[PDB]
Amino acid sequence: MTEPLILQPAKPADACVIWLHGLGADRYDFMPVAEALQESLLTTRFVLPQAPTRPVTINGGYEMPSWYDIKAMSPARSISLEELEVSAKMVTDLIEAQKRTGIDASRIFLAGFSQGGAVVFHTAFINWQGPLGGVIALSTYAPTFGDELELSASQQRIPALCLHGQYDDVVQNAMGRSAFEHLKSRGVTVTWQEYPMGHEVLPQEIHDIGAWLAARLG
Amino acid sequence: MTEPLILQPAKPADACVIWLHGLGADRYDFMPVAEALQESLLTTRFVLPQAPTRPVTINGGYEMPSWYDIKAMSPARSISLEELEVSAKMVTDLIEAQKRTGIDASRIFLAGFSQGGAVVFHTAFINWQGPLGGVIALSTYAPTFGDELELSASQQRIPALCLHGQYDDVVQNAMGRSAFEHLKSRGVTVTWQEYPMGHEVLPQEIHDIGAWLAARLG
Repeated sequence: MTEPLILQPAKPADACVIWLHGLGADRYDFMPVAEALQESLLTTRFVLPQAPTRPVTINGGYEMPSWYDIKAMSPARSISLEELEVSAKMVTDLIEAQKRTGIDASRIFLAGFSQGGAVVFHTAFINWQGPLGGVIALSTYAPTFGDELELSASQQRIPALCLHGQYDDVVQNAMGRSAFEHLKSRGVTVTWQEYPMGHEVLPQEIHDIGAWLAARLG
Repeated sequence: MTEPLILQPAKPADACVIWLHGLGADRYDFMPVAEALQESLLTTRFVLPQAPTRPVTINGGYEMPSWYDIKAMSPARSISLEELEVSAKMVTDLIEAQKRTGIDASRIFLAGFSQGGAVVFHTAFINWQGPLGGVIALSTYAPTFGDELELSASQQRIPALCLHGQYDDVVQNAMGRSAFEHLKSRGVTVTWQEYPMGHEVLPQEIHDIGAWLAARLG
């Protein structure tokens, strides 16, 4: 277990964002975004966990930072659900450990790009029972959502910001959109943003995220 | 061993465009495009072969039309040089049958989308040592172009048109660009056109292709 990166804000922390990378990245991959975001969120800590290094099946059993195994790309987007649940669990433990440092749970946010965003949806809307600040889900989807999903009263109260590129060929706009609807249909306060891009992050995307968090902190 | 789709032109054919589809698709994939172009190229025949049905490893051994095996994606890609060469070998066969039909090698063009393009690159610039009209590469790259790449006098004389999407997340824009650059350094007349799009084909791009061809046969 590689330890999460923790990036001190400018003033003392009274808020946190836990931010998970996608397949093959590491804890550094979203440092530049975190730091950019900390130019205006003055009291928000950014925690950047790293996924366990494990065989990835579409990559030939190549061992890399992975939240869960992907086994085929198509047709079936088939994944390891057990591993996914072990990660959702590790993230839950991260939320608890941030609370112990004195950050209030209404001011902890979970964020996730691609593979990472799949784990954030499961942790928030399947596992978590407390207050939470927000889910930000970048170029992602929720392979463990479906028509049987029911939210507790507490889970409905977690707002969610959902972002995607129009031209994503690895997680289709449609999948990103399905996860959003799933919660929209069910009462969750949830925003959708699309940008003209692929499976990546834009500056304007970061700006928007910065605006939504600050609105949630204020 | 499924047979090609041959669309015959409005006038006696004196040219030929062999178009190979992408992974998982069939010989009907580009039939609409070929028909669009024929309304412009009035003497130009389109023969659309189909990739044989094989296991694809990265798709879980799911059997689907496939020009060669993709065994991994990242960080080192892995494919089947063997099946690539029997696909290459079978394009060259579609060519010397068009020749026998009574078409001249100088107005036979090869065209490829994605996995098809990597097969057309290998046949034009590695196997074929004769006259050829030209290669059209769409959203693709050249797994078999490396530093040791060396063209012959006749291969250098084949023109190419390389087209790609800015936000392609399946075959990185850079992978398509690198094929263009290996061909350019080696004396080949290549043209590169980029589009605001993912892994797909646009109307403009299909308009750009028809124009290119009308110049090649003009």
